[PDB]
Amino acid sequence: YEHTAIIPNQVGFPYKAHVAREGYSPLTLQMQVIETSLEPTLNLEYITCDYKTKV
Amino acid sequence: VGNIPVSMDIADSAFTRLTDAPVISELTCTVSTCTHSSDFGGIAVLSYKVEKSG
Repeated sequence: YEHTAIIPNQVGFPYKAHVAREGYSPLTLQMQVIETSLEPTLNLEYITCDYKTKV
Repeated sequence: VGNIPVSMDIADSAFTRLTDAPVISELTCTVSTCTHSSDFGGIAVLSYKVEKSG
C-alpha cells in the first residue's frame, strides 16, 4: 500500500516499520537518518569591519 | 445479457470411476488470505493426505 510513519529525529536510532499488504510477507522498512540541518533564510545588515582614519 | 442454460449429456469416459480413483485422506482446507474483490482472491490450503494420489 502506501504506509506513513514517524521515525525519530535522533539520527542513528534505527526505525523498523513492518508494512503488511495483501499476499506479501511483512516488509519491514528500516529507516535511518543523517544530517537534516536547518538552514534559516537570512539577510545581512552589517559588514563588521574596523575603521581606518585618513589624515 | 442473460444466463445460458444447457444440459450436458456427459460420456462415461468423462464419468471416471470413483472406486477407480485415488482416495485422499484427512482433508483440511485453510484459507490463508482473502481479497474482497480480486480475480484470484482466496489462497486456500487444502491439507489432505493421499491414500491414493491422482
